[PDB]
Amino acid sequence: EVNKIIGSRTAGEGAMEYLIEWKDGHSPSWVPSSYIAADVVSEYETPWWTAARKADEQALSQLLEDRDVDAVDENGRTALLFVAGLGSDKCVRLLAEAGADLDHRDMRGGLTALHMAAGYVRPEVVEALVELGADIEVEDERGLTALELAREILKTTPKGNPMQFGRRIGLEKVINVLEGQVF
Amino acid sequence: YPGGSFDPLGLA
Ligand SMILES: [Cl-]
Repeated sequence: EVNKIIGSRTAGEGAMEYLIEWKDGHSPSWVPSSYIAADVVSEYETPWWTAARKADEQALSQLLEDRDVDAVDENGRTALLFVAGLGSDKCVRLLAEAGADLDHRDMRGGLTALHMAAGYVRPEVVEALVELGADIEVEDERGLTALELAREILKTTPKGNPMQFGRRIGLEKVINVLEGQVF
Repeated sequence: YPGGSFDPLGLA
């Protein structure tokens, strides 16, 4: 009686739940992802997690419809975290418009979009996030905010070194952006 | 951190 997945939503934590279209003709149900066959689930999710990684603006755009925008993988990441991490100002603003939860914390460390944009040193994204209204005071599972984490990474980057000198200017700008919110 | 190292995602 499983015809296809025609929707999704997250449940509890790191756990998907899908809307089922039955062939035999009854009402659509919601089911725990583990109730249905793996390769059914896979063909549904795989496009999303592919696009998220390639930070593909338009794929994401059409895949949006009945899918939950904050669909989470097994580590509690959503496509917003991946795209923040890759620097796609666009994919961030797209997912933002669609209604993605800016303050989402993953479960392998408590990280958020901002922590990722700061971590992978993504100044433009950090700007977009603050501007779209992300909460900059949110803390990761070490208590560190996004800002503190830039500070912490910066400290440990070799100072009089011509090779890591690029990241240096990078981290500074991240910090410029965020501090302009606190002070 | 392990140095400057930071790839919680896995992009390497
Ligand atoms: Cl950037």
